Amino acid sequence: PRGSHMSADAYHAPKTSPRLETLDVLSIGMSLDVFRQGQVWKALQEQNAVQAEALHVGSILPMDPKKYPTSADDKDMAYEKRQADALELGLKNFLEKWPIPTVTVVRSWDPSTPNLRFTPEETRESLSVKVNDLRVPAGLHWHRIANLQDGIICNDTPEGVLEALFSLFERNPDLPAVLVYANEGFNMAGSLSSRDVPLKSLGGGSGPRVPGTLTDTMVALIVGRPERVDWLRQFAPYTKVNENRIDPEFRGWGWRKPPVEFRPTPFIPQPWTERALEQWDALPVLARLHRPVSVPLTRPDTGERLKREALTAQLAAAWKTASAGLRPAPARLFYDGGLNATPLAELTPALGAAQSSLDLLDSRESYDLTQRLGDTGAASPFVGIALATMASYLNGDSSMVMPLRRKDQATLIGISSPTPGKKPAHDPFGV
Repeated sequence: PRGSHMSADAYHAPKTSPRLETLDVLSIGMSLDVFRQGQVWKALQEQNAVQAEALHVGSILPMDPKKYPTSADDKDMAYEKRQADALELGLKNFLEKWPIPTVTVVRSWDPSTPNLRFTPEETRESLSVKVNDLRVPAGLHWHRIANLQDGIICNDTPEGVLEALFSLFERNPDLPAVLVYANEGFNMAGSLSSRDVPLKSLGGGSGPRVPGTLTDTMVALIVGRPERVDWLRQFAPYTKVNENRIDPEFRGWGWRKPPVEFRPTPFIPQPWTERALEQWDALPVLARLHRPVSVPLTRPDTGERLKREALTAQLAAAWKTASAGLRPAPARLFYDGGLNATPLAELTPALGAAQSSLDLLDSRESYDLTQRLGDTGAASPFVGIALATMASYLNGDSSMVMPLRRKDQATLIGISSPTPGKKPAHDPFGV
């Protein structure tokens, strides 16, 4: 009835969204060279246990050729297994039978480049099918992938994806979750390359590790606003339970129909079964990802990089803005300047001016992604988010991630625990 308490409750998806200041990290999957999932974070903490100074921790990548692939056929096979494992790790416990809106992230690719190894049509098709196709080797037979419009990202520095996701969630108030699959390694650099670039110069082929080669890195990152499914809890009791009870797919209403007509939305095309909401609710929020802060590092009049002291002040201001809303203040910094970089030359004065208590010389507070993991290329900001999520979830504390590979810009992404001060009983980052 029209003016009733029951008509007050929502039987439709939210029609508006406020400005969003966080997204929830719902799931992480990661492969990084021979490591998987929490093994990367474990290896970093073991570095800190043996070496107190961040400057001397070195790289976790095994150098014993017996412990990593060296033949070209083994490297190709390992790359593909790393891809599948990362998707499996990120999705195995995530809602099935719902089209997951998906962003695919790889490194930069210029389609006008002469003599490409693959045609632009071949490459665009390859990128478009990549994540859905990985469901087969990953064993994700009931999961569903819905490529987002303009969701194929080719960018050496793709950290802008996170701010773009905030806007996407605001523009689409029904959207409850998005998958970002970031995919990096020699195999990508090679498949995007021109025949005028020899593959060996990118570190490909048979042989031991050479310096500068991209680390095989894949990150499955699911972020969302889980409250946005609450309106579906109205309809779930009326949905028919599948004969195979653990199958979440909606296959119609039961005998009793819901009191209000269900109206699908772009991202909620069908009502959700009780099994679906069970899968949704069983996945704990791992962290809050806070709205990124980006700041230019160049002068607008000359276009040159800010001078030493102006750069410190600019970065300090960005840190203050990015860290203000973190409870408590960051316990560690993950940052990445890429290869042949010394980012502490700028970071130490900047965080000092910002009066941060972090000691970036302390290996327990200070993580240079390229130093410790090799060059993770386009996956780097998602590696940072993944490790920050693991650290913050397991420790009930805050982290900061700083993509610093652009010389003209700094980005700062805060990561907080949803229950700070409380560590979880179960570590969910096993393999």
